Amino acid sequence: GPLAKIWLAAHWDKKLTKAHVFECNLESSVESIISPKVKMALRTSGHLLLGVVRIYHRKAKYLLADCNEAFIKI
Amino acid sequence: MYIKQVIIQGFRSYRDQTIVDPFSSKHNVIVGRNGSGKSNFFYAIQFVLSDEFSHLRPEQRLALLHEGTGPRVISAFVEIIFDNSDNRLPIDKEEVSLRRVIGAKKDQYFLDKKMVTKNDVMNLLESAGFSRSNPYYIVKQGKINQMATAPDSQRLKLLREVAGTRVYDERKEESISLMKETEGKREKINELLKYIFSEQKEKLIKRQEELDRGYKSIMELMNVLELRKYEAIQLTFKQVSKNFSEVFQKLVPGGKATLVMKFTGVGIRVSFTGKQGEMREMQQLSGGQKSLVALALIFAIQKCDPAPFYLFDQIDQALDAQHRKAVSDMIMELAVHAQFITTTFRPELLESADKFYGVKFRNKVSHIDVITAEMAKDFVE
Ligand SMILES: Nc1ncnc2c1ncn2[C@@H]1O[C@H](COP(=O)(O)OP(=O)(O)OP(O)(O)=S)[C@@H](O)[C@H]1O
Ligand SMILES: [Mg+2]
Repeated sequence: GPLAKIWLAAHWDKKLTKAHVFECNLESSVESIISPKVKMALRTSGHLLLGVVRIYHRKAKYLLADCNEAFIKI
Repeated sequence: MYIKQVIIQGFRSYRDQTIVDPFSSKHNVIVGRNGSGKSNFFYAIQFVLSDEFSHLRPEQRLALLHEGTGPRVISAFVEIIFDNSDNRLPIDKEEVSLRRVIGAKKDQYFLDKKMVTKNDVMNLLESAGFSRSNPYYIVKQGKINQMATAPDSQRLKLLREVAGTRVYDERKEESISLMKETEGKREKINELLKYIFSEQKEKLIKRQEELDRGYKSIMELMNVLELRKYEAIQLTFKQVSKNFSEVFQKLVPGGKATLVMKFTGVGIRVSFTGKQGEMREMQQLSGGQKSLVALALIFAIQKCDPAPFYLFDQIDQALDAQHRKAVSDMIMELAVHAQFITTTFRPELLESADKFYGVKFRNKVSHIDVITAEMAKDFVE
């Protein structure tokens, strides 16, 4: 599921490429952490939070790249 | 994820290369005399995996190096080969090899024959659900009877750590700082948007719009996590308590046990005689009874944060035959969902076991060899 990709971005951000970073919907990712499924201990929730912010961070950096190359091309 | 194979060399009594026959995914039991090499095997696994061995000063490193007459050793390594059928390890291999090499001036991990930091290793292990937090994957008799005799204050400290509040706080501080690191990049794209091939503008502004909704969702997430951080200790208490009572009733059929708060500490009240308001405080139980109850609590906590394998070094030492059989029956049940590697001197755990290993100390070194159920039972009696 999507919590799995979040789990990967928390601990092993290497095996995570642009394709997951762009495909990922943070709003639904976050929503599946907030709302049930199998209820999580606080420790796992903290990992998933760091994973969500990790992807948010990558999404922001990728947008920074496609900008600093489209403002240098036009 | 389970331990498929262990290779040891130069490590305490395992002076010479020691290639242990592949383990069962269920319950492996190891037998041998005092001084044969059983705890040394478990220390070899902990040397690779346990957070507490991750940093060592020279004085502790050389205590790991084999010492004795004959060939002097200068380096040691332990290698664990993980079976990765369930794909819990974020590496696309059926088998994952993790090796730690120790010398007086060297200390290096090799993940699948390639160098990795200590941080790589502990991140890898948490990826697969094997925390540097919950340190109950490995249990020792000294851990059990230390828990048998611990005060109520110790048990509350224990409960805090399984609640996870400390690491949650570290992840949040990590998250927030990384949030600040994006607010500067978000500023150098939103301010940078002034300039703007007409379609790519709308497609990029779509993605700016996406970072704006995600910022809001992240802020929402941080609120719900900060509110449950203050419910964690009470919620895990509730969870471990229920687990503890169910475990004890499986161990001691008509018995009853509960945890009680006080927040100052966590007490235990127990009745072996059968829910008859015969609730004794932990400290007034017998020696064996404290050790069974300590074990039930460990089993309850392992249930709050399960691991793919368990190492038990002499857990039934203080236990009589009735309570040993109960521990064995429980282990047989748990061993269908998790790997077990145990050592014992009594026959009850042997009934629970799918593979048997014998440890011998001969010619100044330890040896570990596959044996039969008959030989294990014969040794034990
Ligand atoms: N650095 C070392 N070099 C050589 N031998 C060691 C070293 N450290 C410990 N030993 C010895 O290795 C032998 C086996 O130790 P252990 O594995 O701890 O024994 P054991 O099978 O657990 O026996 P118990 O705990 O009495 S049932 C002991 O005699 C130790 O004194
Ligand atoms: Mg021992």
